[PDB]
Amino acid sequence: MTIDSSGYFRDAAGARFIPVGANYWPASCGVEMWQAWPEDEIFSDLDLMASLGFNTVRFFVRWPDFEPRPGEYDATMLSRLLRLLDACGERGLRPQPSLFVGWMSGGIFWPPWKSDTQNLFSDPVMIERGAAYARTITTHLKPFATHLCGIDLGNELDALPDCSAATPAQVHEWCRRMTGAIREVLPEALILSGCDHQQVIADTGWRLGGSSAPRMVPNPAQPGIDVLTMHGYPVPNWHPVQGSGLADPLTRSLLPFYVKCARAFGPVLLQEFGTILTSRAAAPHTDAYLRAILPACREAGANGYLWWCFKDIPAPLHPYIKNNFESELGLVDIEGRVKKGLEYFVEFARAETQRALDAPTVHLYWPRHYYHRNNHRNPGNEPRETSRRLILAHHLLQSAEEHVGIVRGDQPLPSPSEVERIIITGVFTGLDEIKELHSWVEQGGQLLWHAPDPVNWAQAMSRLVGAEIADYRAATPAITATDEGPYEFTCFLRGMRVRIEPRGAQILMTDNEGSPLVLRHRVGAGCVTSVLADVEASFLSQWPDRQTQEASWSAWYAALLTKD
Amino acid sequence: MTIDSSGYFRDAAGARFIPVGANYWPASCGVEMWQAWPEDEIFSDLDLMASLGFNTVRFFVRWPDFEPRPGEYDATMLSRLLRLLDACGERGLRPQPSLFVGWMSGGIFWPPWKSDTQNLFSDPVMIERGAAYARTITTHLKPFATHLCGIDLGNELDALPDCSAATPAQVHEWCRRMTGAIREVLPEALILSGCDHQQVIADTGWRLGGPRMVPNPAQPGIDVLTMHGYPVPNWHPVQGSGLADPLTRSLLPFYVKCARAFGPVLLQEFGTILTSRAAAPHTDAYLRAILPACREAGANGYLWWCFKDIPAPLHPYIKNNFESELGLVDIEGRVKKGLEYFVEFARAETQRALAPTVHLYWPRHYYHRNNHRNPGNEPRETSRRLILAHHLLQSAEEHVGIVRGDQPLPSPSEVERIIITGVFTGLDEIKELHSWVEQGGQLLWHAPDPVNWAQAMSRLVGAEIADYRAATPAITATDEGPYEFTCFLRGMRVRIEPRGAQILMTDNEGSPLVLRHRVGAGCVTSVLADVEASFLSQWPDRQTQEASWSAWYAALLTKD
Amino acid sequence: MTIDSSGYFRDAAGARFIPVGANYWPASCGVEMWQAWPEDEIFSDLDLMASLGFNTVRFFVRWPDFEPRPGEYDATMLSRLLRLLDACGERGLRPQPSLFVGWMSGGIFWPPWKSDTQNLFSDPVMIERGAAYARTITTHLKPFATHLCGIDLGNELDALPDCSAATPAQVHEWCRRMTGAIREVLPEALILSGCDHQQVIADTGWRLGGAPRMVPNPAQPGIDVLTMHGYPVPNWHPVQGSGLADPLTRSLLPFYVKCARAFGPVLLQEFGTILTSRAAAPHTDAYLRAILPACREAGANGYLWWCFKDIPAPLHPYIKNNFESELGLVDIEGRVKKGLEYFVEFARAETQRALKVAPTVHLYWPRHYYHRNNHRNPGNEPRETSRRLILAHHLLQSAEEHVGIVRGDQPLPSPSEVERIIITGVFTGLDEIKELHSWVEQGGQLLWHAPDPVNWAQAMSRLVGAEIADYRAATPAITATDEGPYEFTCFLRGMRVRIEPRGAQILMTDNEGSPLVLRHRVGAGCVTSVLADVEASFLSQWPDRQTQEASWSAWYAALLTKD
Repeated sequence: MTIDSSGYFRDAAGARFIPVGANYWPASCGVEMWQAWPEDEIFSDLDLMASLGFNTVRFFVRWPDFEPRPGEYDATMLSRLLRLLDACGERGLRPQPSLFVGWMSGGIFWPPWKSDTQNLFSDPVMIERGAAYARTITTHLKPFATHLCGIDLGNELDALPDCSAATPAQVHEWCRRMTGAIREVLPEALILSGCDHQQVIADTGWRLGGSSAPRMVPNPAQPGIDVLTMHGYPVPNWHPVQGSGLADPLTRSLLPFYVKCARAFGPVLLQEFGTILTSRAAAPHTDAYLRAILPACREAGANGYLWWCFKDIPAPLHPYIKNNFESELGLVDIEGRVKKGLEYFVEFARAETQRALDAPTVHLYWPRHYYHRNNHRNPGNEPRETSRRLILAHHLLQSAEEHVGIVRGDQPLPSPSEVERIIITGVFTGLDEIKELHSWVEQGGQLLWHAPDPVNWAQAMSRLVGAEIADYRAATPAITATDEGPYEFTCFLRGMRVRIEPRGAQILMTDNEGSPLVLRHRVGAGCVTSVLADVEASFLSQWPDRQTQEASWSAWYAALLTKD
Repeated sequence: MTIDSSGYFRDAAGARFIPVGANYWPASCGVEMWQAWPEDEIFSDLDLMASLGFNTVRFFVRWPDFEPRPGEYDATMLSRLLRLLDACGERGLRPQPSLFVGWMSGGIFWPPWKSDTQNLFSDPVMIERGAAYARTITTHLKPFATHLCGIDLGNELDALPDCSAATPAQVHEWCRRMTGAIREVLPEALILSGCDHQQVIADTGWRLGGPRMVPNPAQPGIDVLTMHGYPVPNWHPVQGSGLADPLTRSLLPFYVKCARAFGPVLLQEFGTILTSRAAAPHTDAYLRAILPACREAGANGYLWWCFKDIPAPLHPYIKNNFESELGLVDIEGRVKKGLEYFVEFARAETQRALAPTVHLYWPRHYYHRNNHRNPGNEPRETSRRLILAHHLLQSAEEHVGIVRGDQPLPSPSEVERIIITGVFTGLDEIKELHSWVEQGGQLLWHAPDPVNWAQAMSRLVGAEIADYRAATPAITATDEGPYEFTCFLRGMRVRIEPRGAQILMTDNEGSPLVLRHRVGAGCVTSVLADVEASFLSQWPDRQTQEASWSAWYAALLTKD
Repeated sequence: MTIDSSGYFRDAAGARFIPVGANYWPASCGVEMWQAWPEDEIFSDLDLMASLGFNTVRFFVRWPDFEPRPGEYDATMLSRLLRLLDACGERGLRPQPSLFVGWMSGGIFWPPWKSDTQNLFSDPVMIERGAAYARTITTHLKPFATHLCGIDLGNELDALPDCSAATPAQVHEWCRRMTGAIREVLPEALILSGCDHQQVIADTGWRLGGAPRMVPNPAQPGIDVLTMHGYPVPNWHPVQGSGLADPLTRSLLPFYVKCARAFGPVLLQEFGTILTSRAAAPHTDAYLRAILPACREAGANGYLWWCFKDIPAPLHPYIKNNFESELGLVDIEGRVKKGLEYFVEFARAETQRALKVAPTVHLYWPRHYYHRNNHRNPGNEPRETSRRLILAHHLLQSAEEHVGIVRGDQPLPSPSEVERIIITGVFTGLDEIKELHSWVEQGGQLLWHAPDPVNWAQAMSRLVGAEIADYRAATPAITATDEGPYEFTCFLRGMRVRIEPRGAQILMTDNEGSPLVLRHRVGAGCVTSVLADVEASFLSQWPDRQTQEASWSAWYAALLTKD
């Protein structure tokens, strides 16, 4: 099992395959599966999966179950593991076993010999016990090595409180150690991270973006990980921009946007996706939601699709008691029937696996230094702040009917024949980034620069924007108008506003009190359009008036975008 | 002493005893009393307390005075304690001595061998010296065991910063050790926590709601719960307006009701803070409201803070000089004008020692720190909503109680009507609520929670979620006027489709806002907005809005 | 050298000396100077400084270059350090070396054997390694003792993350120890802290206001000369000004200097315009002509610009904070940039004035200014306090007052020297209230914005002239002076009290009747008390500054009293 050059899974025989299926816990016992072991129920569920066309099943090796005392592995659980691996094989399902679990449905399930004082990532004993546990489980997977769908490091390790208390360096080291332990048994295994969208919207230490001989791996900030993962749900307050739900185009753009970011750093599996609401009343809306997000996730480059989760789980036990929405996430009801509203996933999965037998018209700028914790070279970017601006720009550009890509500022910029238009959404850019943006613009790039950064505004930025800072001025709102309507910007980058003097640039727009607000500067073959306001922040500050303002928000980008 | 079946003190004679009196430091020296020891002034203050009809005095054994070096107790201080205890008995006053002090009047006073890096609850050495210090003092109290009004563990231990750095489990264990230590000497002593209202409005590890049988197992070895309360606007999570404000006046009875649901409650500290002659018409009216209300909430005793004005020009009265003017009596030994009703009240309660129409819902999981079964409730958030609803309902002439969700719901004969004020409820609570509604209960459910909205919640509310919707304001009207709700639970709104429930009110865009659902013999009225948080968000407009706020509950409340 | 009784440097001959010059890194390499050592370029930059009339240059001994391994001091660096000191004396420039660097231009540069888990101030190994580093470099300085312009302890030690993790007592002891180490080698050296305006606007442990060797500010033991740094950048201050042209922005640096001056001698060790482009030239010129005399009037004893050269070196930290690349005084061809020539002129005038050898209102600096581990502090915190001080200071200057600072941790000067005091809603303990009572009785004129209810007992009642009858809803208070309406939305600690007079007169009421401003004669003086948080209310109206600011100045003028 291997990942091909276009980021797709390949089986031992070198044919491509698209993982499709479900994350799994039995209905009757949820997370207690290893203890309750309702084997007829499990095998009947695997039969149901196979009959729907699924070719993979993600399941969780719950660590306390398997190592109840330090170094003593439960032989009954290991035998149940082997029975499961066997039963999936005979039914055409490639198991995707998840080791470090850990985080699950609102609970946290660790071995009793780990105290809350022992940080999963940094504690010396936990590192050793974790490595031995990874090697032990991998040993028991080795007889199935060619029938796996990768080995999942753990479930949403970036959601753990332990991420706040361990340094990024320590998380990086733990990941190296746990992948290395797996490779002491299966050196060629495909390992997935198991992380969710907090890779994009927070700094948990689980990062997209390093610079690389340990192993050839696409994302060196996650050493030893062959396949990046993305998880995503429509719940409005699980994201830094609050959408309105299943019918909202903003909400629908979130998961494809996350996949697009991940895809820029390596192959990406949509390892978890769900509607959360799955009742009969929700059926018209969940159906339309799925018909939007799944093809968009495909176009964004996902290499596989696993629903959360297979069955409703009426088990009256932790953590389904305190977060009872977790009890009704099944693709399938009690009778083994696909729930009204969700059938499209079945149709899409069958389409995708028969498939396995263009272009973006604008790119959002991902800054060279994205994560802030212990980053001494970062000019001030923070994931939650950057990602709020990227999410909204991404959605509003798609409402202007643009095809939106991501371009990486920590890599040389693609020549303007590949990436022709770049939008910087008020993120902070260092000297090297400016120089490269200059050379890119010189060969013909069209740059739309929202709120260039005064902290990095010296000679280099002045020659690129085409203007010098004459003085600061009060950060009071700027009111203006394009040819389609009026605009008011209340936010400015770092809370500061500047008075500029043109030094090559033309004044494309002024505020209503006469001063320059949008500049336009031609530099070699390209053209820099700079806006002296924090556009995305201003729009986000007027979120309660979203209904009536959104059309003009999106019309803003269209008016200012130029073409060679 | 002993605590009877109804939560009141009993003396050796088996008579009911209602403690009435004051917390005490001397005027001339304040917290330095054990060092300065003005014995004549002290004994004369004890005289005046007795002449006023008091039967209890609360005073503080200040640990640094008694244990200036580890394991070395200061015999001079112990002599002084004996003289004090003797002087109280000779004068008719039951001493309530408070051990771990500690926290006092804006200062913190620990022995000099307790480093700032040594947490009081979790440090191994501190725990052992604490147990040893508690035993030692209880040894010197034993000669008076039949004359104490209980032993007070310490003053407002829940207010210490150490509460923040120690886990709830470590606080629980410290409480078990120290009460266990006292009981090695006086196994039958009545022990009191000494805690204030932060038991309700914060998670300090001093908790209402979970060996020798105690009423409140979260405080192991404690016999009598305590409550402290002052009208200061910004000492509470809802800003009242002071002595004349019915909201501020409802705060202390509210806290007492909450504590009373978990066990017997002494009103161990209450005061007006403002005691000047200019304040006198207002202190008089405030005390006339809260003392009867606290009685009806179930307080079993009343101790004023504090007995004398304290002009002592020393720490901590220099930096918080309002502490210098909390006396019940001036320096001429006269009860301050405006405070006299407390003497009248106390006399009345010791002479006599010879209702709900709706209940507020206290969630099963109240405290968040290291609580893995908690669906999201935090004391400050929950108490905010509870304080406001309690006050609004009392303005609607309702007599409000508290029903505990961590215990089986009483039948609708006892508790007929329940309001859930936008708190988070697990599956087990929903199932128990549904069973209680089945038997006739009337449920007013403000903001049923999407995170626990699956099948059980849908059958009880009588609707399923069709989708989320924008969390924009909901405007509506009852038959008495308009309403606007800007706050929703977890900052999310849902679109519902009915499945058995009627639509009672819509927002002015047509979509359902309030539902009403007959379930068995009872009825669930559900509001799809965070009602209490919305009102609280309109706090600047309280004066013009408060009337409709309490009208809201009156409009929606169901009776059989 | 020595500091005289007025607060000014004096050379060995006993003649007054005003440091004027620049902070320096070479343009080609920036902070890598010790490693790159472009000596020809360095020595000609020193020529340039002397030709401009400067007498002092401030440079930074970067620790990791001078001790790459514990206990082993690089000898090439020590020889380069020596050649640099030679070049300064050979050109009339007094070197001011900075030892603990450390913090520079948005980067942090420590030796590699210091891990990030080792706090500079509290880690025992770092403490002892630091003292040895101090003593070692001081030893290479003492050949030049009579030619230094003091020794600078470090650069903005108070900006370090370590300040948050080390207690104030730990920072205090570290400074005791490091100054002690310098004095082992040069017992009479002039030592400077190297701190900036965070001394005033935060609690970093680097504080104003505390047998040891007598120093002017005991909170910083062993420090002979306090330092101040100041830049116009709007969001580097707790009150957001509008830039080079904003009187508020221009008042900040003098305000910080006046505060530090109330505790000891102050060197304007860093100042700059940040914006130095030719487009900025009209505004830098005007900003410099304002702040430089005003800092002289505030008591600064020297002036060092940041920094001498533009630095295009494409290396850390110029890459992430590229504004740091264009702070030079002179351009690439070596001429003073347009808009900045006034500093050279002001420097030459200060040289001359030194060759030949007014406060109408005082702002109340509370007895307990810093909050960390201060058990006697009634609740003052530097950022809150300085926000109100800065605003009041600027507004009073706009009403054409000359504004001083009076220290509440010292006996109050008699009304002959300090006649009028303004308390800008800060928290006052009992001992401070009695001292204010005695001062007013002697004739003091007190304007008391927001007397603190937490300290409102009998002493405050007697001084204010009123008692608290009750709290009241903290809704806004609307009133009118003879010159316009006012609305106050902010009240101290978010609480509002209903008062009852007891000797005071009701000077002003709110538009619903209740007292708002009181006046109370006490002995020969007079207390005017406002029952609203004046400076916070004005700060809450910052978006409307442009239309509102004049009425804010007029508020102070209306209420200020005389005999």
